[PDB]
Amino acid sequence: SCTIDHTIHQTLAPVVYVTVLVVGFPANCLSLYFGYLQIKARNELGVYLCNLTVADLFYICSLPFWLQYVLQHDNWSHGDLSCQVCGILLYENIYISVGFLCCISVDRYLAVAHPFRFHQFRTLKAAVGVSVVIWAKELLTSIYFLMHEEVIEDENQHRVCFEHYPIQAWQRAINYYRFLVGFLFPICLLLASYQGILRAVRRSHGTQKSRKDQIQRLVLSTVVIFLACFLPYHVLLLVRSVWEASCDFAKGVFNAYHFSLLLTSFNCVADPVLYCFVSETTHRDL
Repeated sequence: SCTIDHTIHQTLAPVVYVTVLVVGFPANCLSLYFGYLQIKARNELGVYLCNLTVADLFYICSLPFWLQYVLQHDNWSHGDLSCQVCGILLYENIYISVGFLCCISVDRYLAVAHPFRFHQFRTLKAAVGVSVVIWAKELLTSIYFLMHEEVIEDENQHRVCFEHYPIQAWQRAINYYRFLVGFLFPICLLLASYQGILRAVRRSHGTQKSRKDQIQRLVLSTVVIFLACFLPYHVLLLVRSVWEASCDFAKGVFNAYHFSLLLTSFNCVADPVLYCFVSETTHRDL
């Protein structure tokens, strides 16, 4: 019983959604082709790049339904399902991407800091196994989110998709576990791997002065863009979940939470650029 206004939800959303779709479909297709090229020539990263690109495409394919939801005034026309599907691909499909980012970070760390050891952990079979485990986590979370019937009507008859304003009791625990597992473990792993890589490259001898300053720029760029994409969403998520429940409070930070959610969609554009384009190998096949 708290019609929240959503002027912003209907103003900045379409531009972002259309720009993301247009920029990120061909980019991800080309990244998939590059991943094929890598996986052909016995490289362990190719599995991770291909899986990350597939996850990005799965996210991207869900925007058109959300785009039609935004175009229309508060209405969700297609069916009584696919809101429990596109909801998954919009809210809980952003973590397969972070899982594969952490996999790439650990692979790089074991490749550049301990090059003489752990030969059996950098083979194709291990990559397939870990990929299957991550996708099985996706499938178990996906068999979750369906025991709960999540569509409600508005005072002015509309259909909201995957959000309940006075946060429900069953969603607070999901928010807490989501924050911890998805943004305190992956960030620590990323930082603790990239510090090791930077130390190893600065202790080297054969790399000229120029290239160590380059690798540094790439690593800091990757970490910073990841933080700018994800951190505000999780901070506002905690802010809402812990001590921001009363309906008046709820009406207050609707902007903040949806702006953070809108911003977290740039991963699909950032990932192919930072992992498939800024590389001499990618420039040698174009």
